[PDB]
Amino acid sequence: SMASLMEVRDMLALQGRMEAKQLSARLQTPQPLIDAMLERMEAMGKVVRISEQEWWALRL
Amino acid sequence: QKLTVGLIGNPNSGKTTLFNQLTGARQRVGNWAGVTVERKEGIFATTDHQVTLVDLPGTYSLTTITSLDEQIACHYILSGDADMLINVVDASNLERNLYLTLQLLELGIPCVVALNMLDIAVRIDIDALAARLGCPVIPLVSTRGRGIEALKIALDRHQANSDLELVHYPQPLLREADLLAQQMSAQIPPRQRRWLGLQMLEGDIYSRAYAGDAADKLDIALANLSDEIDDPALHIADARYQTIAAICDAVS
Repeated sequence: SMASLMEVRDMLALQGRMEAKQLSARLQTPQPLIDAMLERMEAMGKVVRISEQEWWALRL
Repeated sequence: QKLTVGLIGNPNSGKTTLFNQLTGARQRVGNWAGVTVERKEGIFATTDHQVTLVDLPGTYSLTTITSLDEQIACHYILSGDADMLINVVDASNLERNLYLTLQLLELGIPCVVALNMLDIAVRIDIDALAARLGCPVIPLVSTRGRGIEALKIALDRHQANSDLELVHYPQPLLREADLLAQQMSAQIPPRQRRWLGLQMLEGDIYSRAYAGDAADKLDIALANLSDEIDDPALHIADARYQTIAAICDAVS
């Protein structure tokens, strides 16, 4: 019962945009592992980032 | 006694400045196999071999989705050029650095882990870490220039990586990836083909091509998953990040 790549997609599938700060705390999982997972899917094309601070959401 | 070592690792991890202290004075340069980027070869000597060290591009993985680097390294690894490799691994970002590490060890090619920059860190349980990967791990504090000598010595002895269940995948993926392997030519060592079958499922493009007459069966395999698996590209990279977390918990 520790987080999985598919659990992150499913998380962003509902709340859309989301700080990793939130993802780490809401998924009951260390931050730098969530940070590495996002960075993976993003290059895999599954997620993407937003700035102005970081925000992750779905798709190409 | 001549030896060739591939120096692969993440970007922003002193791969650059480790390559320096190994070679130091002797560093020639060239354009890479038919393109515009920099092949940085260097020579240094142990008290057994004259090592031809081959600096690779910085890369976070071997999954080639253009973003060459992955392919440039994925090529040189599969080319059978390197006698063995050195995976440079920063300890601060382990969860990041270790994706490349797990792929390199699944590919079986002899590897030695240079643990990086460890004044940037506190301290970790190294002996269990190396035995969880099945290879040797030399930790370093490079600004002293100490531990490099242990790494020079580690290239001399290491023969082959230990045979371990590095990543536990769901059997559905293995099943279909094994079949993509049998369609390939036996020119490739059977251990590698199992790997190339999984990279093809992940969405690798250089593997789609390297495997060749087999990529025609890729889409008909991916269809046989869609039934059971929602997205195979993820479960592959997931099961990797599972054992990534399993390791990083067991040492920190």
